[PDB]
Amino acid sequence: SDQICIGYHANNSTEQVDTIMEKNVTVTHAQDILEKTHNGKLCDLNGVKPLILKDCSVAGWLLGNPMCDEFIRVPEWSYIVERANPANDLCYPGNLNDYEELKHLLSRINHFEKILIIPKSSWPDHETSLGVSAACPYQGTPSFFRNVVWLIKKNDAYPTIKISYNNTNREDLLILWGIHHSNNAAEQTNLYKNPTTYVSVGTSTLNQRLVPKIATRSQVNGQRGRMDFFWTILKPNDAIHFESNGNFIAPEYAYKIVKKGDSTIMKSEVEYGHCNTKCQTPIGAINSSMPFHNIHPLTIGECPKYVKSNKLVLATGLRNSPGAIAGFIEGGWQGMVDGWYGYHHSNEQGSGYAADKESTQKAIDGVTNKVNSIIDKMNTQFEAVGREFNNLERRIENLNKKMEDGFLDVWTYNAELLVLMENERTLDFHDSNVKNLYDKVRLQLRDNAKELGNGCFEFYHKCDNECMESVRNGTYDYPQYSEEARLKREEISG
Amino acid sequence: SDQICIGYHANNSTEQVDTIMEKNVTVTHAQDILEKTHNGKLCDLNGVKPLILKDCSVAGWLLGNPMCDEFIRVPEWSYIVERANPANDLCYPGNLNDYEELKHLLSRINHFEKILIIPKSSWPDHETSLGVSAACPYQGTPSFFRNVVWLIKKNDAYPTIKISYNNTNREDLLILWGIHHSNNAAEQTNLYKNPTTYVSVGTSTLNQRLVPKIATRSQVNGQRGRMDFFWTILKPNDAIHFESNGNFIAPEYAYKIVKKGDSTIMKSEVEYGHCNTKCQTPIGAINSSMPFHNIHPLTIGECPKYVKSNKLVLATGLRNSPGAIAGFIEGGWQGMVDGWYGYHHSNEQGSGYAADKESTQKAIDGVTNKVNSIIDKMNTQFEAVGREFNNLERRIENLNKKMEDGFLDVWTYNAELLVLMENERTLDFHDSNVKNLYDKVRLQLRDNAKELGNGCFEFYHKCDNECMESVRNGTYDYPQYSEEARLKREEISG
Amino acid sequence: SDQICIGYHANNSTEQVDTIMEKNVTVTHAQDILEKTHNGKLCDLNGVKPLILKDCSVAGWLLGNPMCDEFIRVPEWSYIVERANPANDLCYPGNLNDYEELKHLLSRINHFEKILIIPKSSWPDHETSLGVSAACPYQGTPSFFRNVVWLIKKNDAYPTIKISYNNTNREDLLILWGIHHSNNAAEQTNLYKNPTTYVSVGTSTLNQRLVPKIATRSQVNGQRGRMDFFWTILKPNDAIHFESNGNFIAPEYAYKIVKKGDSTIMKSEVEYGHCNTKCQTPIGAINSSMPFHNIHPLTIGECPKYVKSNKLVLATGLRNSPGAIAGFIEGGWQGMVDGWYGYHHSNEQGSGYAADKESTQKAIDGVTNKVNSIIDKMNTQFEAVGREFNNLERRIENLNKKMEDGFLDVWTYNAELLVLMENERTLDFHDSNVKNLYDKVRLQLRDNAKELGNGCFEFYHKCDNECMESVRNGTYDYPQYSEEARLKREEISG
Ligand SMILES: *[C@@H]1O[C@H](CO)[C@@H](O[C@@H]2O[C@H](CO)[C@@H](O[C@@H]3O[C@H](CO)[C@@H](O)[C@H](O)[C@@H]3O)[C@H](O)[C@H]2NC(C)=O)[C@H](O)[C@H]1NC(C)=O
Ligand SMILES: *[C@@H]1O[C@H](CO)[C@@H](O[C@@H]2O[C@H](CO)[C@@H](O)[C@H](O)[C@H]2NC(C)=O)[C@H](O)[C@H]1NC(C)=O
Ligand SMILES: *[C@@H]1O[C@H](CO)[C@@H](O[C@@H]2O[C@H](CO)[C@@H](O)[C@H](O)[C@H]2NC(C)=O)[C@H](O)[C@H]1NC(C)=O
Ligand SMILES: *[C@@H]1O[C@H](CO)[C@@H](O)[C@H](O)[C@H]1NC(C)=O
Ligand SMILES: *[C@@H]1O[C@H](CO)[C@@H](O)[C@H](O)[C@H]1NC(C)=O
Ligand SMILES: *[C@@H]1O[C@H](CO)[C@@H](O)[C@H](O)[C@H]1NC(C)=O
Repeated sequence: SDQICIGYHANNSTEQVDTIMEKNVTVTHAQDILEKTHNGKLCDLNGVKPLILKDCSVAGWLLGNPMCDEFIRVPEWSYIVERANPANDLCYPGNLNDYEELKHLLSRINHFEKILIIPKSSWPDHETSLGVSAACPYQGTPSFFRNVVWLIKKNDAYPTIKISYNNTNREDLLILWGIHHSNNAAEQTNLYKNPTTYVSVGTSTLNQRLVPKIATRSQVNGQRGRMDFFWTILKPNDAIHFESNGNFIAPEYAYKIVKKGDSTIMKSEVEYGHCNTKCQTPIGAINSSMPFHNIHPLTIGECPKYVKSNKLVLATGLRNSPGAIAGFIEGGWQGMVDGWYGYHHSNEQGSGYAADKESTQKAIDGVTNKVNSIIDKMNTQFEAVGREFNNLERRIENLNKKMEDGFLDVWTYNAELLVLMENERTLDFHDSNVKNLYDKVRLQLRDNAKELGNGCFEFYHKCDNECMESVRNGTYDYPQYSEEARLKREEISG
Repeated sequence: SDQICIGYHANNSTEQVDTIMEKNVTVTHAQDILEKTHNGKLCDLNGVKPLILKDCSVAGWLLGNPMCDEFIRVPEWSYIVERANPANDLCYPGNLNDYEELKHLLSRINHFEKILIIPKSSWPDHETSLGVSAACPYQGTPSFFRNVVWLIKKNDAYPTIKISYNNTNREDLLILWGIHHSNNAAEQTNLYKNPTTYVSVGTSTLNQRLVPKIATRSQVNGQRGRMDFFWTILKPNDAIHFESNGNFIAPEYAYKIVKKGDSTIMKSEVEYGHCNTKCQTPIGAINSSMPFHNIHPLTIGECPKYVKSNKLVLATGLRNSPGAIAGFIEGGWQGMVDGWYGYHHSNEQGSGYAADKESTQKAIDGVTNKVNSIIDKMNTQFEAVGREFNNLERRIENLNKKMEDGFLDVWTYNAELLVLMENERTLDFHDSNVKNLYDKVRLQLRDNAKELGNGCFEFYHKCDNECMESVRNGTYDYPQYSEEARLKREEISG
Repeated sequence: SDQICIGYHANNSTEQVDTIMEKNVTVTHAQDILEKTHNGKLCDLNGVKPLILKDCSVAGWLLGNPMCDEFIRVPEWSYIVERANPANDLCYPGNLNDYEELKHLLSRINHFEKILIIPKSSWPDHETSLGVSAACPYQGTPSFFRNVVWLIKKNDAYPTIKISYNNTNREDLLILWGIHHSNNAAEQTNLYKNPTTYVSVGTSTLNQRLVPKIATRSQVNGQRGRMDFFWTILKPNDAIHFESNGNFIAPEYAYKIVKKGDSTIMKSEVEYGHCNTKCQTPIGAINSSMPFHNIHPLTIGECPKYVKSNKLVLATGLRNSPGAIAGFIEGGWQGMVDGWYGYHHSNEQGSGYAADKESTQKAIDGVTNKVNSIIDKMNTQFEAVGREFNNLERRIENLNKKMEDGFLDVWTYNAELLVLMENERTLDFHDSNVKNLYDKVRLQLRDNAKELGNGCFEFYHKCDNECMESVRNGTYDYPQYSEEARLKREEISG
């Protein structure tokens, strides 16, 4: 007697997934949605190269530390790369005011151009070539920051400087200047003539007065003196006014600056790779559409959500053993190779496996749609994650840390449990589809066949391969065989 | 050829929903939980009107910029509305110290009353009516901030001012004063007699000393001088002590202030609408119990969660085609109008429809309960979202931006995937209810009935319409009919 | 006549759960995953005791308010406990600079040792014991901070102090000093001889100059004078240099400091309980593996996620009523006691209950695994939640408040909806298991038994207890009884 059986795909896969109720469940196909790979390279960000200060800090680069070795200034960059402890930074010891805000402002710059705004010819009554220190050596000779001029008395006199510069360019000007804290009255009168001095700086918004602190300090880079640097953004058609009778570190060069987007400073030792990316980490770039990653927290760009997890494996295929699906249908079919759910016939032209095209295709569509929903519903926007707070801003640094940790906890929990729940529902989806197929066949045949209890029906008539693929194609004629079935059904012993 | 069939509700609805596995699925009823509408108006917040500063800033309003409204009498407000760039703000150029913290303090005030604390009679040895400037015109002629007094020398002398004020009121006092940075020694001697001057201010907590910075600056509103203003909160029974020999901008009016909660500053040009609301946005107010909205991020009040989404549509009804639904039941019944699941019979009396009332009521209750759970479990508390950090606080503002973006991403992902998953579970719930109905009669009928294979049953006797409503009301009597059925059953072959 | 029935566990439990579709559903067993209990004590944190300042503030403890203990007996601590308003705090009025950052630095200290760095023998030409005030009582008599020295003129002279201290220890040194703001020229010359004075402090990084503000102030603790204190971290092998000609409040003691982690300051009056914990709240400690709690927001340690909820009750057992459960199987069996799903048989030998162990064990395993997944997938890391921003940092405090509120909203919503959805699915899981068991038996028996419509089958042959235990084990011998069954079936009809 001919029979027809309902079954499902099996294969050689050893891939495992977890569900909310079961762990280490072998399946026929799975997919990780957690991005774990990076190119180990520093790349352009959306087509724009980073500004890689390799042996210089932002401060030394800006002021023109003569000990920083190379300076092919670039007119635009997407982020700044410093390494962890730059060797060259403020050769003469001191400070750059509002340094962290300045670095954040310079993180991403649309246009950057160094220009000469006050040449040394502007100081006819002051010495312009002796403002030089062994703390800032160039090629064995004492020197100084190149973009600023350390003015010194001339003929034992330091006349009061009163000068102004109008920003006649059409871009903002980043301007830097400084004041020198000398060590004692003798050094004060040696460098400048006047013992009590000041530096006044004024713009439309700036109203600054600095007085040197002549006091004992510890030696740093061989110097007990200090130099405090300050900066401003001079808008077009505004003028900056300087006045000073000593200790003035005057601007010489400044920077035309056009700023649009923001970014941060990345600390990294990885090397530039002539690549492009939308998501950069300090150990490499990420090219991924996945919603989650575990590579590094300090990312710049449009990145997946950072989670603490080793794998996020969604089940795509069926339960695999290399109620349905290991219930009343005892097991899977390695023999069925071209589908997920299908049939196995046996008449007397032969045996074979044949996949049910329609339910297999709709289950594949549904599982693919589920994966694509878990991926595509993730909103990813540009974010720049750095560490931009100083030693006296640790409360804000802790606020940021609590924010980062909270978002990591939220995303980790949500992703893990989403994977578990949707894996369990995918396996149940397979179970219900298989049972629905068995019932579709049961309702095509009714009492022209006997249920055998293992997923198979036994025909009360002969069912040729046209009758068989008519059972698969949805095309079984019950009233036709109604009596070939009738007579063999009542002819049953025993 | 008598028949009875199991079926479900259908209608003309074209509403679509998405599930995690299927897109654009038409259903009989749906409900959006995403709020997308606003009244386009600025409203009271929980019964308290906002302080709408027309074309004036908080600074100009507080100090009494003469182009600012002096006849402003709002003793209470819930939030402040500024325009993007107010025209009237510090007519005489300069600064108001801790301006952003002061605006945050003033965001929501329970009581606000301007009072005279130091009358102009208090300065007998100084000129009180010469402190007037073209930078602060009233009706085109020179004037000054109205709540503060620019004291000028008298008879070429400026005696040292030593004055105090004890807060004998019962509320905190917001007190403002200032110092004038003159331009040169000549102007210094012209306005005040003394070349070297100061302003000292003392309370229980304040210990302030201000010295004028006499230097060259750029012209702003026609003035190269500056005025730096400062403020304090004088607690009841505490006294403020002022001392100065020049450049003093003395208090005249101050503000009794009672604060019982915070809010923020809203930037908006939308107009007041004499309305009330629990959630205000810069483009309109929101009246909604929904858990999510997509109108605007900078909201004040008890608002739904802001997400980046165009619709969040939950399925309430069933799959609509204008292992059950679209499985063996070819389609739904437009004819059944008063329920979700039910029956359709056809015998010699006629055909008709009857809904299974009790499973229909339980499905409606469950779907309504699911919608109400997705809505009611949302915790919504008061939050005030603004932009309160200045140009040199970009790191903190980026921290706030990262927080807002992270919460938007979290809520968007969670809402989208919750809607998808619960829609899939709702549709499967309908499928299971219909299959359970197909089975409930099958087990009431057993071998008193024949399965017909497309959702319909065949009776093994003819069953009057009282027997039918016994099949539906749960009380069909099997030993009643069993041998009328068995004798005719043993007769249909055929 | 012989029968076998499918049924499920019941008991007398009245515990209720909610699902996303049903409220107040009685079940056989439930489990709350919300931690709600605390031990009402302040405990060690991961083995490290807290530093409990009793009625002293960090300022009074550090400077040595004579009413404060030395708190030298704890060399390490995990967090600091202050009362809401410490009584002993800066007895002489004034300020401690960067006080909040200093408290954050001192929140958790790995090693802490008070050492003498400048003994009073270092001041041979200054008075060291007259710096005493009624604002700083010891036993009702005027005194002063003990770890700092109020230097006063000697023989109507105050020679210029120039002193240095080299950090010859191998840990960082916390060093504090101050300046005294006198009230008038007469008091200035009375305490120090020189009318115009200064204090200069220098290290490798510090470059500070302080000038006294001689001005009129309000009385605080009976004094109109003030004292402004400052602090620095002197790194090993660096030296601090002090210079001053008056008003100098000089250091005597300092603190060796070893820091390895941070924390926060907890405000609490609860007492130390000689306990240990991983999560501390201001009202008691928490010992819990649960993922959520509702006890208190200001926690320190590895805590559950704080949510706004009274219960998060997951269903573990079955639906209990003292589409299977209440579908065709009318109700549960109080009589069946060692299983969840099972059978009830009746033949010649007797009637009894027998659990289907295999489905019972895997359902128990799955439910336990679901609970353990909801618990274990929670990532919990160390966090310290305090209130560390001052009266002029309300914008940052509001940013932190918005972050905390946002995370509470997220966690509350997610936990509530997770419990609702997983309760739904657990109940549906039980129903599906019962239906699968009924189908296992139905497909073993086929036409050797009649379905009875209530969960029971009636045998068309005699089924002894071995035949019964073959039906339970899934291995019923259909061809063995099939022909007796067909003959008795053809006999009974009829
Ligand atoms: C910095 O330099 C610019 C000049 O490059 C200064 O702005 C200039 O101001 C003059 C008048 O103040 C403008 O001239 C023209 O004057 C007639 C008056 O009859 C007026 O009708 C024209 O529309 C125009 O205003 C000149 O265009 C303008 N230049 C620019 C580039 O705006 C500026 O004031 C200087 N800043 C300081 C602080 O000195
Ligand atoms: C401000 O004024 C009030 C009184 O107008 C002062 O408070 C009084 O202080 C004396 C003690 O010296 C008490 O006997 C009175 O009962 C107080 N009066 C009130 C109304 O409280 C207060 O000290 C003054 N403050 C300052 C800084 O001078
Ligand atoms: C400050 O203290 C340090 C610690 O001893 C001194 O550094 C040592 O100096 C001696 C001699 O110069 C060396 O042999 C040691 O190797 C140094 N130790 C370290 C860790 O550097 C330092 O010289 C002291 N400075 C002063 C001015 O006394
Ligand atoms: C799951 O499999 C891995 C090996 O691939 C094993 O290390 C782990 O312990 C397994 N987990 C359980 C719960 O059996
Ligand atoms: C769903 O419908 C919208 C129009 O209502 C259409 O734009 C969109 O492409 C449709 N999506 C699919 C997958 O058919
Ligand atoms: C659930 O039970 C509690 C008391 O046990 C009751 O207060 C509450 O109203 C009940 N909920 C419903 C929906 O009946």
